[PDB]
Amino acid sequence: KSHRGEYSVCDSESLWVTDKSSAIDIRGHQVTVLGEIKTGNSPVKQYFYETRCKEARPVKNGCRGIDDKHWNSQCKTSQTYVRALTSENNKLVGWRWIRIDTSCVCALSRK
Amino acid sequence: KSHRGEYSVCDSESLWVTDKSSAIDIRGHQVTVLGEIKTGNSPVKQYFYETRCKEARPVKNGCRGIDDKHWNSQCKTSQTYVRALTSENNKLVGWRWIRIDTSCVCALSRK
Amino acid sequence: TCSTGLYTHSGECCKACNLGEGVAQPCGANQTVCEPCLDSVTFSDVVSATEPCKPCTECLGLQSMSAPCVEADDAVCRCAYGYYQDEETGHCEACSVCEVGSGLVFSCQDKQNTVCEECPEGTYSDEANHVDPCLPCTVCEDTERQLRECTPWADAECE
Amino acid sequence: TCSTGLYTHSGECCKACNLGEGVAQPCGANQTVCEPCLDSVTFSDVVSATEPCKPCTECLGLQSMSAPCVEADDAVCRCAYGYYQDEETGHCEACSVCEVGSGLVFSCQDKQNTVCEECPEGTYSDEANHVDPCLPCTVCEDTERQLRECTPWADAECE
Ligand SMILES: *[C@@H]1O[C@H](CO)[C@@H](O)[C@H](O)[C@H]1NC(C)=O
Ligand SMILES: *[C@@H]1O[C@H](CO)[C@@H](O)[C@H](O)[C@H]1NC(C)=O
Repeated sequence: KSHRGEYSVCDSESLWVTDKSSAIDIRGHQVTVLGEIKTGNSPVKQYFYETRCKEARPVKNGCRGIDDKHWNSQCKTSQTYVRALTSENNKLVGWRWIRIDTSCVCALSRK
Repeated sequence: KSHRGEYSVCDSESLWVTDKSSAIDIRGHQVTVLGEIKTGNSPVKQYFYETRCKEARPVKNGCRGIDDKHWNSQCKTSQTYVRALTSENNKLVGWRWIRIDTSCVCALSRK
Repeated sequence: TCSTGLYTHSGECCKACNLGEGVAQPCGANQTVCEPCLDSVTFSDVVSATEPCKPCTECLGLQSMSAPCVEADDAVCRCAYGYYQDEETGHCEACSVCEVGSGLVFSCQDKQNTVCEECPEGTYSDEANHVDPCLPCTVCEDTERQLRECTPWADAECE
Repeated sequence: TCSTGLYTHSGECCKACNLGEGVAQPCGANQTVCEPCLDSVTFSDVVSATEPCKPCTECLGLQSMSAPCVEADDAVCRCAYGYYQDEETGHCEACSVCEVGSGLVFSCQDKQNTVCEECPEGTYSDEANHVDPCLPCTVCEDTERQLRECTPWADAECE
């Protein structure tokens, strides 16, 4: 996870998400997410390793360590793209790039 | 993501990585990353969507918006786990969770 | 069936190749053969009985790929980092910088050039780039004594 | 071949089911039959001519999963967020908190309990948790007059 001497500005948590049934792909459409992947022999279960913010405001005003005198701040969960075996209206099964939660980052705004 | 009246503390960049051949899996072993994935059968190419820090120091001291008077700071690329078709010493083809670069986050330390 | 005829697009006879497939052999005397397009080399975004799989387009130059050429879609290229797609032409200029004394408001990204402001008071910007907002002036505690007062182009200096 | 015999583990005769596979039928009369273990439900982390695929272990209670059960490896459980594996016992206590006036040094890790410090001067901690370091005191600029001076347990407060 992390190390010693330092702290995060924003805190995250991770989880294995096993029941995702629809996501938005890179073309911005809505796609169904298959629950497994057919291999030669045994099918493999399709699930995802996701990570998100513990909270929007770790300390009083927002992100840890920010000059809160001069900025508002917030921990926002960000998404990234991962490949997934998917179908669209049950009809074009294949791999597509989808958005999932992957980190927690700090966003600033001026006071 | 995008932006409106807000700025990131750390700046990141994305890219498609098409030539990754080996990685460290979740059990901490070194594995080989296959170039493709057998399907019904047109094979789909294996490649990855990665994101890392643009730099370590967006502004003078480290991350944007930190009270640099009282904290050191630094933008660090962080990794997360993604599934890949892989083999170990050429022998056990199958899916395994691997570490790839996925975001850019700020790490604090006290002066 | 279609003995030697070709009665075409929706015209039932000859089969079309659906999305993700292109024609390998046309309606000859025999009927149409489809073959799957090759992920990230070839795509077919059309349902057609004459169209072969098409080669993936390459994002070159001042462009980056933001969506990969896949079996049913060409790649989507977008103008790369540091550039925007200037409508009032085809091409893509470098993102303007917020000069010294000025800093970011709206980032430079799509059809949209950097939008800068001149730093308001108690802020400064001492670089010229398209990614830093105006930064707040260092104020100085009783304990230290500042040389330089803060100016829109440079932070106060202290000790 | 092994007509009715069974000469076993590395003794060549009977075949062994490799990693990721389990025995469906042993050396009975016939040769041993392997079937593949089912990703995330069953696993076999052993080469054997007797062992069926084993059921995936469940991380329960004070435990989370940190590596999914896969065809050749049981799940790996670790102590959940907010707990650590306490050597001197089997299980896992709650991470100690850095009380008011104290803040984080080393995070509450795996076998490692929170390590705190009492806040050094010009820093405070007005909360009791296991994730905040001591924060620096708000100083009050020439303009403002603070009431409360900073204390290890509470920031200076200002107008
Ligand atoms: C025309 O179609 C049939 C059916 O697919 C094929 O087997 C045959 O070989 C084709 N014509 C010839 C004689 O090559
Ligand atoms: C013994 O082994 C053979 C080889 O697979 C199998 O097909 C046969 O059915 C077995 N004997 C019987 C009658 O069960």
